[PDB]
Amino acid sequence: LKTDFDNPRWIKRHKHMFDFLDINGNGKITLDEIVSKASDDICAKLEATPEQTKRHQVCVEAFFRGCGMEYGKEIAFPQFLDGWKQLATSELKKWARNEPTLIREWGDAVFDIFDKDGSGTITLDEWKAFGKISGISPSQEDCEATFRHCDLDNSGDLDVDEMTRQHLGFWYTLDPEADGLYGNGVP
Ligand SMILES: O=C(Cc1ccc(O)cc1)Nc1ncc(-c2ccc(O)cc2)nc1Cc1ccccc1
Ligand SMILES: [Ca+2]
Ligand SMILES: [Ca+2]
Ligand SMILES: [Ca+2]
Repeated sequence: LKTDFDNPRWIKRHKHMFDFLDINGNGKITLDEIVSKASDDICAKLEATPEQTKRHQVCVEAFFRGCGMEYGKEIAFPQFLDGWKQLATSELKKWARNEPTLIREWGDAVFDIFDKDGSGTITLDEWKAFGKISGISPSQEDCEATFRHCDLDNSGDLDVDEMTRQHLGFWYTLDPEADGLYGNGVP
């Protein structure tokens, strides 16, 4: 539950994502661009149903409003990153006490989409879909390794807690055990 906001790697990690989501390349991000790239495009790649897609959009809107984003508001990287620092810090207090968080809520919405065979758990077969998120579809070996990093109790399947912990580790805390989650194309 400790952050590493001054690590050049955490800064670069978010700059990479900011640049990617910045559809028109102008160095300013809007909630509009974020919803298009982080919600519409992602749900399409995952073959989410309309209901799952709309739920995911609600979670993305809430999450990024938590970072200071809004429709029509162009925000530069330093302000965007400060939004992330503030949200991570406030959410980590809640996470520590099993209280509701925007990041877990987003995790819930994505988990439902990955959990296709309808089971409440994600198995290795289903985890393949995670590779569709980033631009580099993982090797089979890397798919297994990222699954292993998530599967903390080695049960052979993931629950929402396990997936969310890795997502939070990647984006909030720069958790070394979450490194590699998205492959080498996402630093
Ligand atoms: O990674 C996901 C999907 C997800 C998986 C697990 C989970 O618990 C919650 C969500 N979404 C996501 N989660 C986070 C961010 C993200 C992270 C940092 C940032 O500055 C902006 C967006 N973006 C995205 C979309 C995306 C697009 C392209 C490549 C990777 C991811
Ligand atoms: Ca832009
Ligand atoms: Ca399942
Ligand atoms: Ca498990």
